[PDB]
Amino acid sequence: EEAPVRVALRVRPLLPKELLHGHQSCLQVEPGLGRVTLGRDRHFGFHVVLAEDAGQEAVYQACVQPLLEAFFEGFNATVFAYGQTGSGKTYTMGEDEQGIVPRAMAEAFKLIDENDLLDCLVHVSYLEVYKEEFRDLLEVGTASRDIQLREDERGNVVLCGVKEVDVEGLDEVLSLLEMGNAARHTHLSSRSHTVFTVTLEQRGQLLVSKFHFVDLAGSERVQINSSLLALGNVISALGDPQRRGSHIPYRDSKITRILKDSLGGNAKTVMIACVSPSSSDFDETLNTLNYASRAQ
Ligand SMILES: Nc1ncnc2c1ncn2[C@@H]1O[C@H](COP(=O)(O)OP(=O)(O)O)[C@@H](O)[C@H]1O
Ligand SMILES: [Mg+2]
Repeated sequence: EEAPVRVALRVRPLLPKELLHGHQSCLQVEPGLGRVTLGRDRHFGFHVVLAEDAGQEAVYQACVQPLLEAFFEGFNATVFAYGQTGSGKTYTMGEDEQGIVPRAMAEAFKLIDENDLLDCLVHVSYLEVYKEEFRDLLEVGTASRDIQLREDERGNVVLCGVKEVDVEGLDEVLSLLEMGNAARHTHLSSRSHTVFTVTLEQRGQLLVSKFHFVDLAGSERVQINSSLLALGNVISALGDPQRRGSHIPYRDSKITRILKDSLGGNAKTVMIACVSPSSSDFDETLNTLNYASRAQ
């Protein structure tokens, strides 16, 4: 009933603008060996390695589709995109160029239709976290002070003050995403995190599970003073045989608290670490490769 955080690396193509500025690829990517080489000498393996020619459907199948199955069994699941601004986190998460969220939701509604013995309800929330304050992207608006994050006796995360919207189909999900994304604007989204949470309630007793799709703030850098370092500390602890049997340090950030029942342990979690191949990005790409390695 227990599982490790799975780490995928997704390397995007060199963009036309990077090529026109004279940059070249610094990455040799070997997807069928599960590894990459940075520069001459730096080798990194990961559970999944996706090269520049892996399309969106391939990413979804490799990384995500197995989570959707656990979610329907009553497990909590989280997929989060990590990496520097410009590396492809939003393109990947998608919230045939569509990303993970629409693919996962299309499949979820088909599964609901297939399991005809169950009476299922799906509802969604969409939240932004910026400087440890929440904004509810689905609400006409809500004071940050009025949103609170709590935990029940059974260890379940409980949101207070957050709008939950029942959804019966992909079209309704897409409309809510469109609305929330427009509301986000009116502080630079590369600097904030977003969490789209899908809750599935199934009855023959009630079985409730959560699937979080997380597009993180940019990882670029100028102990544990940032939400990304808090997340790193949590996933490092989960991946370390000496630390993983002890208390996992979720309390240090709202991003790890909101995911506390969804991150490692009895839940299923995938981190997609996105990297630019550009030589101009070498240092931040190394940072990302090292961060992702700490989770394994
Ligand atoms: N796998 C990919 N294939 C092609 N283009 C991509 C890929 N990933 C990202 N891009 C492009 O790169 C740019 C940066 O992607 P974006 O998703 O905004 O990054 P981030 O959210 O990490 O800042 C966008 O113009 C996007 O369309
Ligand atoms: Mg983005």
